[PDB]
Amino acid sequence: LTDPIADMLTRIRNATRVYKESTDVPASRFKEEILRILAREGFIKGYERVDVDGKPYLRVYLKYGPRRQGPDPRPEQVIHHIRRISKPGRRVYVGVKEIPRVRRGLGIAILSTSKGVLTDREARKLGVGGELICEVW
Amino acid sequence: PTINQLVRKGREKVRKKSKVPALKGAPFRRGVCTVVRTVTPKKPNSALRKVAKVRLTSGYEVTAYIPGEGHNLQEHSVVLIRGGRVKDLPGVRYHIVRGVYDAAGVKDRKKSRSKYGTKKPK
Amino acid sequence: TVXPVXPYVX
RNA sequence: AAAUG
RNA sequence: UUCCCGGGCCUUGUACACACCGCCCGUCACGCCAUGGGAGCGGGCUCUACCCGAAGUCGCCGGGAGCCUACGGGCAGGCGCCGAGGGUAGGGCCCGUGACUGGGGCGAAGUCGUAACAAGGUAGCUGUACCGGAAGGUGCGGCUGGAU
RNA sequence: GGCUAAUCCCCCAUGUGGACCCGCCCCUUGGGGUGUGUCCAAAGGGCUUUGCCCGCUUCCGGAUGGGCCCGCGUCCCAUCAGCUAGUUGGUGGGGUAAUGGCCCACCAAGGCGACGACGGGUAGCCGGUCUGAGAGGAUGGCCGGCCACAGGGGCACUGAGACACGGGCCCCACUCCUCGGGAGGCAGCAGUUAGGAAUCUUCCGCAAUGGGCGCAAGCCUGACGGAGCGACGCCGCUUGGAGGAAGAAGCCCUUCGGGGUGUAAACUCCUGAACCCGGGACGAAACCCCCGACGAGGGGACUGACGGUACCGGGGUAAUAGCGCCGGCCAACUCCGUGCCAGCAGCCGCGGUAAUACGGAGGGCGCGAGCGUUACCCGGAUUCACUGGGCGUAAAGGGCGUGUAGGCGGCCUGGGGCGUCCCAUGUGAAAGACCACGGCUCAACCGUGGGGGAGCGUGGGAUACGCUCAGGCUAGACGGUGGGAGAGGGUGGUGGAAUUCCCGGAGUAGCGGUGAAAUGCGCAGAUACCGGGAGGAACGCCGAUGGCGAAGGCAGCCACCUGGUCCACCCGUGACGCUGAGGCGCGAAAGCGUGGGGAGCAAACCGGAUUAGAUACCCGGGUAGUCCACGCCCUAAACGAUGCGCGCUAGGUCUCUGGGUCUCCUGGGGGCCGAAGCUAACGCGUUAAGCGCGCCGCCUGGGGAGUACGGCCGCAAGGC
Ligand SMILES: [Mg+2]
Ligand SMILES: [Mg+2]
Ligand SMILES: [Mg+2]
Ligand SMILES: [Mg+2]
Ligand SMILES: [Mg+2]
Ligand SMILES: [Mg+2]
Ligand SMILES: [Mg+2]
Ligand SMILES: [Mg+2]
Ligand SMILES: [Mg+2]
Ligand SMILES: [Mg+2]
Ligand SMILES: [Mg+2]
Ligand SMILES: [Mg+2]
Ligand SMILES: [Mg+2]
Ligand SMILES: [Mg+2]
Ligand SMILES: [Mg+2]
Ligand SMILES: [Mg+2]
Ligand SMILES: [Mg+2]
Ligand SMILES: [Mg+2]
Ligand SMILES: [Mg+2]
Ligand SMILES: [Mg+2]
Ligand SMILES: [Mg+2]
Ligand SMILES: [Mg+2]
Ligand SMILES: [Mg+2]
Ligand SMILES: [Mg+2]
Ligand SMILES: [Mg+2]
Ligand SMILES: [Mg+2]
Ligand SMILES: [Mg+2]
Ligand SMILES: [Mg+2]
Ligand SMILES: [Mg+2]
Ligand SMILES: [Mg+2]
Ligand SMILES: [Mg+2]
Ligand SMILES: [Mg+2]
Ligand SMILES: [Mg+2]
Ligand SMILES: [Mg+2]
Ligand SMILES: [Mg+2]
Ligand SMILES: [Mg+2]
Ligand SMILES: [Mg+2]
Ligand SMILES: [Mg+2]
Ligand SMILES: [Mg+2]
Ligand SMILES: [Mg+2]
Ligand SMILES: [Mg+2]
Ligand SMILES: [Mg+2]
Ligand SMILES: [Mg+2]
Ligand SMILES: [Mg+2]
Ligand SMILES: [Mg+2]
Ligand SMILES: [Mg+2]
Ligand SMILES: [Mg+2]
Ligand SMILES: [Mg+2]
Ligand SMILES: [Mg+2]
Ligand SMILES: [Mg+2]
Ligand SMILES: [Mg+2]
Ligand SMILES: [Mg+2]
Ligand SMILES: [Mg+2]
Ligand SMILES: [Mg+2]
Ligand SMILES: [Mg+2]
Ligand SMILES: [Mg+2]
Ligand SMILES: [Mg+2]
Ligand SMILES: [Mg+2]
Ligand SMILES: [Mg+2]
Ligand SMILES: [Mg+2]
Ligand SMILES: [Mg+2]
Ligand SMILES: [Mg+2]
Ligand SMILES: [Mg+2]
Ligand SMILES: [Mg+2]
Ligand SMILES: [Mg+2]
Ligand SMILES: [Mg+2]
Ligand SMILES: [Mg+2]
Ligand SMILES: [Mg+2]
Ligand SMILES: [Mg+2]
Ligand SMILES: [Mg+2]
Ligand SMILES: [Mg+2]
Ligand SMILES: [Mg+2]
Ligand SMILES: [Mg+2]
Ligand SMILES: [Mg+2]
Ligand SMILES: [Mg+2]
Ligand SMILES: [Mg+2]
Ligand SMILES: [Mg+2]
Ligand SMILES: [Mg+2]
Ligand SMILES: [Mg+2]
Ligand SMILES: [Mg+2]
Ligand SMILES: [Mg+2]
Ligand SMILES: [Mg+2]
Ligand SMILES: [Mg+2]
Ligand SMILES: [Mg+2]
Ligand SMILES: [Mg+2]
Ligand SMILES: [Mg+2]
Ligand SMILES: [Mg+2]
Ligand SMILES: [Mg+2]
Ligand SMILES: [Mg+2]
Ligand SMILES: [Mg+2]
Ligand SMILES: [Mg+2]
Ligand SMILES: [Mg+2]
Ligand SMILES: [Mg+2]
Ligand SMILES: [Mg+2]
Ligand SMILES: [Mg+2]
Ligand SMILES: [Mg+2]
Ligand SMILES: [Mg+2]
Ligand SMILES: [Mg+2]
Ligand SMILES: [Mg+2]
Ligand SMILES: [Mg+2]
Ligand SMILES: [Mg+2]
Ligand SMILES: [Mg+2]
Ligand SMILES: [Mg+2]
Ligand SMILES: [Mg+2]
Ligand SMILES: [Mg+2]
Ligand SMILES: [Mg+2]
Ligand SMILES: [Mg+2]
Ligand SMILES: [Mg+2]
Ligand SMILES: [Mg+2]
Ligand SMILES: [Mg+2]
Ligand SMILES: [Mg+2]
Ligand SMILES: [Mg+2]
Ligand SMILES: [Mg+2]
Ligand SMILES: [Mg+2]
Ligand SMILES: [Mg+2]
Ligand SMILES: [Mg+2]
Ligand SMILES: [Mg+2]
Ligand SMILES: [Mg+2]
Ligand SMILES: [Mg+2]
Ligand SMILES: [Mg+2]
Ligand SMILES: [Mg+2]
Ligand SMILES: [Mg+2]
Ligand SMILES: [Mg+2]
Ligand SMILES: [Mg+2]
Ligand SMILES: [Mg+2]
Ligand SMILES: [Mg+2]
Ligand SMILES: [Mg+2]
Ligand SMILES: [Mg+2]
Ligand SMILES: [Mg+2]
Ligand SMILES: [Mg+2]
Ligand SMILES: [Mg+2]
Ligand SMILES: [Mg+2]
Ligand SMILES: [Mg+2]
Repeated sequence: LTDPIADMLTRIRNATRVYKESTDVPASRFKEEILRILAREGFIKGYERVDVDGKPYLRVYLKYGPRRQGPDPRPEQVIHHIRRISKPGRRVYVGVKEIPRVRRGLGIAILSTSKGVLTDREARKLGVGGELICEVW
Repeated sequence: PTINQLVRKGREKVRKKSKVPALKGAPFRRGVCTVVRTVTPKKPNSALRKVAKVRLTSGYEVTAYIPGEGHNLQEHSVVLIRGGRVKDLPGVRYHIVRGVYDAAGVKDRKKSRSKYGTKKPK
Repeated sequence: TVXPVXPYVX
């Protein structure tokens, strides 16, 4: 498994599309910091540290919209879209002035900085850039 | 392609093949007719179209079309040509410019006469 | 480029 | 078994 | 109700749709264009070795011998190294061109057959091999992109 | 051959200082400072004249213009893959302003290259310019910056500076002038000529700015400031404006009634481009003169090429319009002529007698001193895809492994701070661009300010992610112990069924074969039958939709050597991993070499039928080959037409092989139908073609063509 971060992102993305209540990913303090923003910005209810067969995981509690009417009752998503930017193949870094605006404010851009894991909103405030981790909406 | 491969091999910029090779850069080019005859075209047309084998100043020889109805062009006539082909006559890739050198304008022409090199009438 | 006798050569 | 327009 | 002519419904194949009186393949004949090969021929560039070698700076000499003096020197003059290029010989790359030759493209109301698309009337296609006016055929193994 | 001056040249002196050698101090590449030895300067001319002005001489610093060196950036071909003897380094020296193999002697044997050396092709490079949503592409003319060249080449002289466009030498080619040769060098400004599709006046002035020399008046300036030609480009302006019929004539259409040009004109009034007449510049105030001081400062004067021009006044004539298109894209429609002719054409396509597509005409559309065409660049082309594509069947997964480089990589704690991020700071000339103001009556053009950014030097800071060093971990990976299934591979051995031939026996008139036949075999005793021999090759039933292998591919049975692999237990190592350009290996059939072998079968080849033919299909023969050993060849519908590893996203059912408590649960294989999702559809779907990350390979319209040339491989066939 080459990229842990994409894995997680995709674990989630995969999970929301059949609407699992939750889904666990292997634990990492950096995976947490990202997950932290994912909940605090309200893309998830939240997460909690767990263990399976003695193995550290981060169970992520998934969030969805109201049931719908019509021939397809399947609800809207909270996370419509979550995809990696920076990758191990091509690392992506932005400077402050280069930090993008996701879906015109409607979504966020997570990025790792020398001042912790932040949002696009958050970085432009603290006045820093960093490895653009991913984009969510 | 992976990003790595792109760093390695990169994208191959497409190149452009001129459709007017004999011109050698230039807009038009002077020449003399060696043969002046008529050629029947390819399907589904039928005609006897007016052409000249023409020897360029680049010491080349191209087959070139003679526009208009009727012409004063003959063997040894000095002529000026321009780009653009005639789809029905394979091998004709250049047009004669009427109203230049021993190439006359089209007698009695009234419509779009700039193209056919005819001076403004009565 | 020699023609039948035309002073033009090409 | 047995061609073509 | 097997066959021949025509028709109905369901199904299957199709490269047909001007709809099977459909499509379509190769040689061979003719015309045109471009390209390869070719005894060679012409040019451009280029590399190696050697011969000769201007001007010119550098170096030696300046004496059987000139001039100057400021003469333990200078200048003329002589030798030398290198040196533009010239010459001889032998190579490398590129371009043009050549009796003839190979297939290719186009042209077309030509000649031969009918290989393929319907089980296309021997399922097709395939790598290879041999053979044949030509499509092609046949052997061995492979594929289904075939059987219904 | 001889005379002579100087700011020309030399010697002695002088020595603030400087140059050099040696010692020492600070420094740190040859930067400063000392000490001793020794070595070096010089030029006078002016006026009004016991003084100031221009010169000269040595040294020190500034300023400006440079030389050299370094980091990073800079086009196409790998069908250019190897390159190098001053080559790479050292020693000593030569040379220069100065470092350096720049040059020399010598010594060592080095230097460069898939991060593309060497070679070939193409190009002067940048500010910028063009296009573009941007990213990017294309381009480098004019103006600014650097370089390079001055007919082709070599050279050095002088000099602060040159190896010097209008300086010098020598060789070459060429042309010129009248026998010894003397001559030239417009890629300065004009002009000629050639070439070409094409590219200007042998103009005007030093008035301005700017340069050289001069104490200064001034002299020179084809830099320049203006003028000339060219719609070449952009920008401004004109050929008029108000009125004028239910509407002239003419022409076009027509349903014969009318419809159109068209308020268009004619005609009316109003204006007044051009042209006349007068006045008429800004650009030009400095140097110079005057007082003071030849300074500060104040006052005088001089000069304008463009130019009698712009511009400002007075008068004042209705005063040029053309080009492209009107089938669709694409705005513009009707008559006639023509009849696949003449012709149009950017693509689809028009023309064969009623053509909105050809040629004319009426009418219409579009732009307008221009409109079109040709050429080229960017665009549309997300059609090289970074932004921003793809590969089951559309072009595209390498026939399959193994692995070098490379790219990429789990969890935790810390050190460094390289990437990364922030801040300060320097740089990023000017012109151009952008915003705002402003000046020519606007505009084009031109001034003045403002906003800057990428990128790089420096200083500081941060530490999540990437990196790196260091410490631990067990989830990846790999081992241990035990156990399994299987046509996995290699060698050898060996068993039966059948075909064939041969011998024997018995037996007789046909057998064979096809659609039907014939050729063939058969009284010389065939076929059919019995017994015995010889020999080669393939292994029936089991047998499956099954199993094994990375692929090719592997099947009677035995033994031996040997690979892959699944399971259980949870023992060991502690990220040891994934992928993988090259490299290496393997690779069905056919084919090739040298020996065997040869029963059945069977390309080629003979014959018999069919047929118009039948170089086929069908029948009777039959050679290679098929078999074995060794060595080659290296192809394929080498296919799942689907590269490999990992994580993640319903299940239902069939089956093969394991472990469990055996209803069933759990691993690893093989199928089927299907959630979500994908897909152009067909179909795919935990055996993905779904969702994602890593790495490799590959595609970029059809044909030409897997052809040619080159190169490598091969005996060849032929492969890449
Ligand atoms: Mg026709
Ligand atoms: Mg036609
Ligand atoms: Mg016209
Ligand atoms: Mg037929
Ligand atoms: Mg025929
Ligand atoms: Mg019937
Ligand atoms: Mg019925
Ligand atoms: Mg049917
Ligand atoms: Mg159908
Ligand atoms: Mg030829
Ligand atoms: Mg040839
Ligand atoms: Mg010799
Ligand atoms: Mg010599
Ligand atoms: Mg002497
Ligand atoms: Mg030489
Ligand atoms: Mg030579
Ligand atoms: Mg010579
Ligand atoms: Mg040639
Ligand atoms: Mg040749
Ligand atoms: Mg066939
Ligand atoms: Mg057929
Ligand atoms: Mg047949
Ligand atoms: Mg057939
Ligand atoms: Mg078929
Ligand atoms: Mg075959
Ligand atoms: Mg045959
Ligand atoms: Mg024959
Ligand atoms: Mg077969
Ligand atoms: Mg089929
Ligand atoms: Mg004297
Ligand atoms: Mg002295
Ligand atoms: Mg040497
Ligand atoms: Mg040295
Ligand atoms: Mg030295
Ligand atoms: Mg050297
Ligand atoms: Mg040596
Ligand atoms: Mg050039
Ligand atoms: Mg150049
Ligand atoms: Mg593009
Ligand atoms: Mg320029
Ligand atoms: Mg320039
Ligand atoms: Mg030169
Ligand atoms: Mg020269
Ligand atoms: Mg010249
Ligand atoms: Mg010269
Ligand atoms: Mg001087
Ligand atoms: Mg000069
Ligand atoms: Mg010179
Ligand atoms: Mg020079
Ligand atoms: Mg000159
Ligand atoms: Mg002259
Ligand atoms: Mg000139
Ligand atoms: Mg001229
Ligand atoms: Mg000419
Ligand atoms: Mg001019
Ligand atoms: Mg002046
Ligand atoms: Mg001046
Ligand atoms: Mg002059
Ligand atoms: Mg003009
Ligand atoms: Mg009017
Ligand atoms: Mg009326
Ligand atoms: Mg009317
Ligand atoms: Mg009328
Ligand atoms: Mg009518
Ligand atoms: Mg009327
Ligand atoms: Mg003035
Ligand atoms: Mg006075
Ligand atoms: Mg006047
Ligand atoms: Mg007036
Ligand atoms: Mg009047
Ligand atoms: Mg008028
Ligand atoms: Mg137009
Ligand atoms: Mg248009
Ligand atoms: Mg229209
Ligand atoms: Mg006619
Ligand atoms: Mg037309
Ligand atoms: Mg008709
Ligand atoms: Mg008509
Ligand atoms: Mg018309
Ligand atoms: Mg048209
Ligand atoms: Mg205009
Ligand atoms: Mg284009
Ligand atoms: Mg674009
Ligand atoms: Mg992409
Ligand atoms: Mg595509
Ligand atoms: Mg393939
Ligand atoms: Mg291969
Ligand atoms: Mg590695
Ligand atoms: Mg790494
Ligand atoms: Mg990592
Ligand atoms: Mg750092
Ligand atoms: Mg600037
Ligand atoms: Mg204004
Ligand atoms: Mg400005
Ligand atoms: Mg460690
Ligand atoms: Mg074991
Ligand atoms: Mg036999
Ligand atoms: Mg017997
Ligand atoms: Mg085994
Ligand atoms: Mg353990
Ligand atoms: Mg341990
Ligand atoms: Mg591997
Ligand atoms: Mg093989
Ligand atoms: Mg074989
Ligand atoms: Mg053979
Ligand atoms: Mg053999
Ligand atoms: Mg043999
Ligand atoms: Mg026969
Ligand atoms: Mg036969
Ligand atoms: Mg037979
Ligand atoms: Mg036989
Ligand atoms: Mg045989
Ligand atoms: Mg298969
Ligand atoms: Mg295909
Ligand atoms: Mg592979
Ligand atoms: Mg494959
Ligand atoms: Mg298997
Ligand atoms: Mg399964
Ligand atoms: Mg199973
Ligand atoms: Mg399915
Ligand atoms: Mg569905
Ligand atoms: Mg499943
Ligand atoms: Mg399934
Ligand atoms: Mg697909
Ligand atoms: Mg393309
Ligand atoms: Mg093509
Ligand atoms: Mg092509
Ligand atoms: Mg081939
Ligand atoms: Mg080949
Ligand atoms: Mg070849
Ligand atoms: Mg052979
Ligand atoms: Mg062969
Ligand atoms: Mg291949």
